[PDB]
Amino acid sequence: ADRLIVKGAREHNLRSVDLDLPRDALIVFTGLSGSGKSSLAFDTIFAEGQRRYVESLSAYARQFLGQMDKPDVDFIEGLSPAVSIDQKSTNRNPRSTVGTITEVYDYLRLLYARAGDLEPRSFSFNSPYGACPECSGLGCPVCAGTRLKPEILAVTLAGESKGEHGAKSIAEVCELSIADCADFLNALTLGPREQAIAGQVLKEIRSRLGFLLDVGLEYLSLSRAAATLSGGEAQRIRLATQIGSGLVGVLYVLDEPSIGLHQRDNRRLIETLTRLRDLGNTLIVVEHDEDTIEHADWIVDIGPGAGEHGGRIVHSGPYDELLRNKDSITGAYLSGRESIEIPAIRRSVDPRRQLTVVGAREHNLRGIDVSFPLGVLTSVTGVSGSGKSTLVNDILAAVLANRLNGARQVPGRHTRVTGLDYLDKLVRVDQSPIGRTPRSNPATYTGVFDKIRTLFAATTEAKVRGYQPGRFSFNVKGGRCEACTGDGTIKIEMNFLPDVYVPCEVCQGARYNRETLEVHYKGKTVSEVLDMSIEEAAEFFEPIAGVHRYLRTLVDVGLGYVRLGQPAPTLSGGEAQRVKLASELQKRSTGRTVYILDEPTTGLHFDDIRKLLNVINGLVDKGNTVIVIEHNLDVIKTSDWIIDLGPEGGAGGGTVVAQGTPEDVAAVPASYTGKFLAEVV
Amino acid sequence: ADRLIVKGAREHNLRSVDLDLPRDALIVFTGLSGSGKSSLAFDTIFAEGQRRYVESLSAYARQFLGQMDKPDVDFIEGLSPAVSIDQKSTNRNPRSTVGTITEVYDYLRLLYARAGEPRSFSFNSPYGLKPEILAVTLAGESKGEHGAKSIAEVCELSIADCADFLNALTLGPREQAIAGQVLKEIRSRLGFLLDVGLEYLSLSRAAATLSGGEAQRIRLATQIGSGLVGVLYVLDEPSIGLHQRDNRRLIETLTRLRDLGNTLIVVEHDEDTIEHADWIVDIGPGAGEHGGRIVHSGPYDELLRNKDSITGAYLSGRESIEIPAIRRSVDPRRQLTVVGAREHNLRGIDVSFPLGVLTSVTGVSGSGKSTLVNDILAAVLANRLNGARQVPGRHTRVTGLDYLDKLVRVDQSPIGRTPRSNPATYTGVFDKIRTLFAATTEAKVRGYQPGRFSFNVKGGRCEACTGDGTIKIEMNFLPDVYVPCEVCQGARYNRETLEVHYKGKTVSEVLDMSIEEAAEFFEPIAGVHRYLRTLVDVGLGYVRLGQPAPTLSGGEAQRVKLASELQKRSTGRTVYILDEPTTGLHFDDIRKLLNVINGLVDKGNTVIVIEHNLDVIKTSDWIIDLGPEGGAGGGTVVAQGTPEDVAAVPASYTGKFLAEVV
Ligand SMILES: [Zn+2]
Ligand SMILES: [Zn+2]
Ligand SMILES: [Zn+2]
Repeated sequence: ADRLIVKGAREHNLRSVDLDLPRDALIVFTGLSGSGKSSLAFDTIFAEGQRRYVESLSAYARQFLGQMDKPDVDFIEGLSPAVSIDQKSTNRNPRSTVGTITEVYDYLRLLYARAGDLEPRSFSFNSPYGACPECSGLGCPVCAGTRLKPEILAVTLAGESKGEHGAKSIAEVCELSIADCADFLNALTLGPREQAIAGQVLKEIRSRLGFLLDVGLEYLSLSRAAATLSGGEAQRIRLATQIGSGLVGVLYVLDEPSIGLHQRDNRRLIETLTRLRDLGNTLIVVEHDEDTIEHADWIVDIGPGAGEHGGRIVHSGPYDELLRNKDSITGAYLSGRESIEIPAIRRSVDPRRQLTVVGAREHNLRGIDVSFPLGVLTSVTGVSGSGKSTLVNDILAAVLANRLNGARQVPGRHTRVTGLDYLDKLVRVDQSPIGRTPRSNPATYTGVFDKIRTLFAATTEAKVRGYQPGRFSFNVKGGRCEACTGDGTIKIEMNFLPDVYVPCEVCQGARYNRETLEVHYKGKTVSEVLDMSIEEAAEFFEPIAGVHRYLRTLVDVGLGYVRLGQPAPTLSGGEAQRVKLASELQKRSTGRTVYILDEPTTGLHFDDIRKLLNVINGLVDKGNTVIVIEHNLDVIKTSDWIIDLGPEGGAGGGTVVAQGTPEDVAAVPASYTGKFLAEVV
Repeated sequence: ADRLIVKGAREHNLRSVDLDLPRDALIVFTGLSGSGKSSLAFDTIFAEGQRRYVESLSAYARQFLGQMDKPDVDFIEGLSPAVSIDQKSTNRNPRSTVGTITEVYDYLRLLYARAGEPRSFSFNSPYGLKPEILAVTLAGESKGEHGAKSIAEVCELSIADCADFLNALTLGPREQAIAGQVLKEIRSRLGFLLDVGLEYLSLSRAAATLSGGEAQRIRLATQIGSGLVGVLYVLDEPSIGLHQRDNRRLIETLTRLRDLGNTLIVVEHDEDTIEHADWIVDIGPGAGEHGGRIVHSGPYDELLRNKDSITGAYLSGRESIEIPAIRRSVDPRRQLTVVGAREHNLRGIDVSFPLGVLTSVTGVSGSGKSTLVNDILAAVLANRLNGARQVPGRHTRVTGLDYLDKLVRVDQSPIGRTPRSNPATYTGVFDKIRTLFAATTEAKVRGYQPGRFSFNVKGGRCEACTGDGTIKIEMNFLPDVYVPCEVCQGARYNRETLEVHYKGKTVSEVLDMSIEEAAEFFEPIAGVHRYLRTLVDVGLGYVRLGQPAPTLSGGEAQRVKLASELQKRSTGRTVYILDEPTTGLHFDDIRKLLNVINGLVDKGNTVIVIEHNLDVIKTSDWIIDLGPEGGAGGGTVVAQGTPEDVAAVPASYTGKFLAEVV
């Protein structure tokens, strides 16, 4: 029976949903932000699917797996081992490059060991043999950037230098040059009788190289540090690795593969996915992308709204069935019932109020000078990896924070920045998590927790118990649980699989001892008002106007489903970005202040995008300058000023392909973004 | 394509063989013992599959997987998740019962919690068998006990109906709605346990109170209960320790597992398994250097038509093991009879053993035949004939015992737990070879003593491996493995000792070289010639002379002990005890070992052996059947006498199978 049949998912907001899906099909999960799509996708399905097989690895593995909490499920049928790919894995290992994680570099070491003598364990910078002494293999002037020892950089296939620019293939930036060199120039160097001994090696190499080419990663160097890799890039090289693995029948759960992906690469990505299912695998992807939804064999919609309203199932069937189903906001958006109108009136670009950066020579950027209107919604486009985030984050944000906020951070290579007197302060709405500990949470982060604790101290139960606001603070020893030390959870080292939390055993996750919870304000204790969400907190804290100011903004930004007592690590990057944005909304919007956005459309439904654009429109209407980097066509057609980068990524590109209003960008044919925009505008 | 493809398999015996097999089919490896069946199957396909799929685990996994040696294979594709069920893993876990391993125990705990807390029902929690939990009753039968009566005493069938079907009609609507799925899972798992023919045993029996085959059967029952699709399963002679009646039932279980969506590869000498095999692959003729090839690859009929396959000849009728037309006379006066064997399930029966004759022990598995034969008989015989002080099983006494000189217990246990022991060390030729090497011009001009050439003596052995030839590096998630020492490259010696050459041969050279070629090599040396002749006769020629003890199978170790005791004067009377020597032996191997045993008994000696192989039984002149079933139901003599005596008796299942031959 080639069908996956499940019953009784109840993870967070799931009312025991029962599902049945055909095997070896393109399954897409969709819903509003926080509708539980991630729940079904990962927690209910992949956890069980992986763990069932991981038990079979050994008897000892079952013992090490028994300590975690099995998902709240009724029954599952037709299960097979599954592999998940996500952006959560962003290693910042100093001795890690692209070649190390791909493990392709070690294979080139093997090839140079055999062909060409040469041997591995001496080319590897992770070991002192290949580690240059002045940098410990990290990459110091003595090593001349190339982390390997100079002798290793010198030895070759009887030539001049397989090093000082990578080993003739690593620091080689574009994978096109690497592939051409290794496949043709290096292959023919061997002697009369080496075909039968190295052709299989070359075939193993170039197949993997073609795999990296297919996923659209033909630009970045193999010697780039892993810290310089985004979450989307990590998801991409993971996808390439699993494509090259060659296993058949494994399930795969994906979380928006098109993150940070230019509009041009969508069809190529779809092509790379389709052949994987043609092998005999099955794909389940959470997406808001129209094309992938159209090409998907099956679509499973999820309960309307998020949180309590979400967690249901709206649709389960073909794309036409989803379009017929009117209960799906996604279906309405796709079939045309819902859309976002292009603003007929665009904010006028001010030639005088014009920020400009000159001579940005950092990395692949060719010292280009770009001007940005002030007080007008402006967007930055361009193909993936063209360094569009590079100049912005390294140079512009750093300089603006140095000169306006007084921050001490080193900017990238550039000459200088014009003006800047037209704005008051820098706003950097990053996508990094709010906090790295369960102690940090939206209540403490936004400071509302202080107001709640002070109000709690001003209650009858607290004043008769002599409980200070600190007694209601899980962060301090006062009132917190003696086992969870206020976290409410205990982190457990899990040896090979990614690390997981377990709930506290004394307070059962209350973050407090039972004595502190005896206080009640409006019938809610500290914990009771803690786990109760912001959307239902809006009506609960209406009398407290000061606290109401925060929750109003968190409601406006569309985060009703989120929990105040939800730990910061459990919050996604986009959710943390929204938390920072709404906290900034809990301020006095000056007439002039620059707002910086980094792909805010992450993990948002079309209605969520329409909600957030309404929020940001008011902010721009304050005369404030807003800048955002995006690949979504709707925000491109909505913004009044758009500047395209490229036309290539990495070393190729780094120049201004086009700029101007959406009409201006669509007029330019050299801009791929303009090519996709002309179809709409 | 749904076809496994293999190229360039060279590890150990393999001579760069290339394979191509269908997927989701039952394929059986066959050949002579040591032809390369176990090596080729496990070491290449299972190792490759498991290693490759563990590479798809996490970043921390790969760095710890790169340490072990990659297989000597070129080009294999069509790979799928790997699971092996073998008899190697004999866990000693004191707090592990049958139910816990098969995970049904958790289901019973949950069911009794919902119909009485499952954690309070287990012995691994401070809440919980303690007497207070025994007060909880689910009276599906007249008796309601959470394992106190169900798991403790009544075996698979009885616990099954009493706690799954009797209470299936005494369950209230709330208990039904709350635990029906759990009870149904219990029923399905118990049915699977019934199918594999493990019905005889109770489920509270200790984990350690099992054989390797019993542990293997628990393992494959767990694999049945896992419910995964698309995983190939490799089996290592599951028919061991299993009655021929259960053979077809086990075949049914494997066929249902394959129909579930899996593929199966089994190395077996069983005729029934070969006949039931969808595909059969034969391996190069002979063992050792002679093997390592491919003879047949196709249907069973193709193997029959293949005249180059010894297994093909045996199955086609060209080769067979013939019943001895003349049997040794049973002497009623020479008769050793135990009395009152109350140990385990044995119901105090008295069993008479004829002397100066070939006798085999039969009966369905688990009926305590091993219990009696080892615990009572072997311990008593070692106490009185060898003087060893070991406690025998519960019995009264044994008649006679004055008709034999000493006990010869040939156990299947491995020769040694460490590479410190090799065949040369065990058989004693290591002293002779060391003295011979010291008696050379190179050794005497180097001032080298016999101990210099020893790997257990510091002088001469490698300073890193101390003569082991390998270094152990711990494996975190997978079982620990050995990687050879790089200082000596596994030579177990420093290079300063390897310059000595007797007949132009160094210590490591003659160590690696097998006894098969050592037979002609040490022909002038008659003293070592007797030893090598005994190994050749027993059938260990293809084994490496210096092969480490851990790299030796149980049957090979038993054969090594048999040859070592064959390096002795076979008296007119001495008892030999055997424990299923058929393990890992082709029909021709069975025939030659039968010739060896016939020669041994022809010295007037008395030999006893436990077996399920019909050829061994039919050759045996005297047979005594145990039964009627295994476990507590059983432990009584169903029949005894000549092969015709047992075959005539229909109550004897072994007699039922023998009546077909006789
Ligand atoms: Zn250096
Ligand atoms: Zn706690
Ligand atoms: Zn060594």
